Amino acid sequence: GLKLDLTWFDKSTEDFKGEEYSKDFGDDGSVMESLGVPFKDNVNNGCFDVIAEWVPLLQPYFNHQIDISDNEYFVSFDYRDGDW
Amino acid sequence: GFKDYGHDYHPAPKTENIKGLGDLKPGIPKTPKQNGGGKRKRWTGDKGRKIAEWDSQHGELEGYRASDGQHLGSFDPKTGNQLKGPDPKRNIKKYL
Ligand SMILES: [Ca+2]
Ligand SMILES: [Ca+2]
Ligand SMILES: [Ca+2]
Ligand SMILES: [Cl-]
Repeated sequence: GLKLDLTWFDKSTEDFKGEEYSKDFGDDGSVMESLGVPFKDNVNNGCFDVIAEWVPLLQPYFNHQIDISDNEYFVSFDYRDGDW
Repeated sequence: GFKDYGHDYHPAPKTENIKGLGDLKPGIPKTPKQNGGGKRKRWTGDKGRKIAEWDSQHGELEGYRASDGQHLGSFDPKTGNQLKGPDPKRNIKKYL
């Protein structure tokens, strides 16, 4: 189903630091709903800047402690059928 | 209603499963969409001299030369095969 693909990069250098996927959310798109990201043309199609007010809404789904002071974070909304 | 949106475009490979292009690493995405807020998933390889970006309408990686942004053509993430040649009109210089 739906997985958030989280990716992050060092602020000074821009070097890649880490990638992590959320667990699958199946066909429940309401996480996107709560970030104000419309389904339209945004599922399977691009990364979005993870802004301050998004951190508390995403932190639950990740092991990585998201530190917007240190790194640039991006999420993308990936969808494949079934367990992937 | 959702999951039809899922099927709207081609889902991107995971970084680990991009075969026959060298070791790859995500790079900060910079190429914007028109009908979205998404910037295109980007990877670099060959120590950052090659850039691949996901084309989710076509289901293919578009490749480019970091030094000047030149298009190298498109590639198939499962095998690394070149699927289309370089198009001299095209480049990403403005989104490096
Ligand atoms: Ca700090
Ligand atoms: Ca990009
Ligand atoms: Ca294309
Ligand atoms: Cl996991």
